[PDB]
Amino acid sequence: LSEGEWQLVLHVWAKVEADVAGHGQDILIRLFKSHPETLEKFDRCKHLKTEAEMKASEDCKKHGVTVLTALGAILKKKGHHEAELKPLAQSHATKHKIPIKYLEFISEAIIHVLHSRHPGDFGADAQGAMNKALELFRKDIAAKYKELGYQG
Ligand code: HEM
Repeated sequence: LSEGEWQLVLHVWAKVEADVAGHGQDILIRLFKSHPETLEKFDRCKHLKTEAEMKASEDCKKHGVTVLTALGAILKKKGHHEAELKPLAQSHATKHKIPIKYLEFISEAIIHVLHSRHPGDFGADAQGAMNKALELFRKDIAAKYKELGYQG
C-alpha cells in the first residue's frame, strides 16, 4: 500500500475509534445477517434470536470489540504486523478453525458498516485503500494458515 493509501485507511479508522463498541456490534450483526453460517462460531451469540438481544449482550458485543481492537493495531502497523498476525493465525487456524472465506465475509461487513456510517470519509478511493489493507491482512493470514498445516 502507498503512504497515501495508508493515510486513507487510518483516516477512516480514526472514525471507528470514536465509537468502537458501536462499530463492533454493527459489524457482527451485519456479518450474521449476510452470512448466518458464521454465527455457529460464536458461543455467546449463537443462541440469541434478535438483533436487539445481540446489541444488548455484553458477551456478544465482546468479539465485536475484540476484532476491531486487534484489526486496529494491525492496520496501524501499516503492513509490518508479523508479531500481531502470527498469534492471530495460530488461534484462528488451530483453535477457532476460521476459513479464509469467513475472513472475506467479515471484511465485507467492515466495509459495509464504514460506508454506512461514514459515506463522506469513505468514497471510492478510501474504499479501495481499505480493500487493499484487508486483502493484505487476508493474504498474510492465509500464508500463516498453510505454514501451520491448515488449508482453510
Ligand atoms: C478481522 C478479522 C479478525 C480479527 C482481527 C480477529 C481477532 C480476534 C482476536 C484478537 C481474538 C481473541 C484472541 C484470539 O483468539 O486470537 C479472536 C477470537 C475469536 N475469533 Fe476472531 N478475529 C477475526 C475474524 C474472525 C472471524 C471471521 C471469526 C468467525 C466468524 C472469528 C472467530 C473468533 C472466535 C470464535 C474467537 C474466540 C472467541 C473470542 O475470544 O471472542 N474471528 N478474534
